[PDB]
Order: sequence, then C-alpha cells, then structure tokens
Amino acid sequence: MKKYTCKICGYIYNPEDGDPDNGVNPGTDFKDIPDDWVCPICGAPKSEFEEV
Ligand SMILES: [Zn+2]
Repeated sequence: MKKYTCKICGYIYNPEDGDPDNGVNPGTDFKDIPDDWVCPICGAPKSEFEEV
C-alpha cells in the first residue's frame, strides 16, 4: 500500500500507521478509509489527497 498526501497542507497518510484516533486502523488502504474522514491537520476531504 502507498502513502497519500493532502494537497492542501502536506499531511501524509501512511497506511502502515493508519489514523487510529479517528477510527482508521493501521493497515487501511486509502481507498478503504470511510469517505467522511478528513485530513487530521487541515480538515480537507479525501478528494484532496494524492499518492506520494
Ligand atoms: Zn490537510
């Protein structure tokens, strides 16, 4: 699985780390994150993300 980054702020979603505080377990491929999840830094939607 690949890392994704927020086009707005530069946050990196690392699938090996997930975002567990917001319910995204380690091992979650970006496509599988629930589509109401937002960037934990700037609040951007998934649609603003891209592969590193
Ligand atoms: Zn962001």
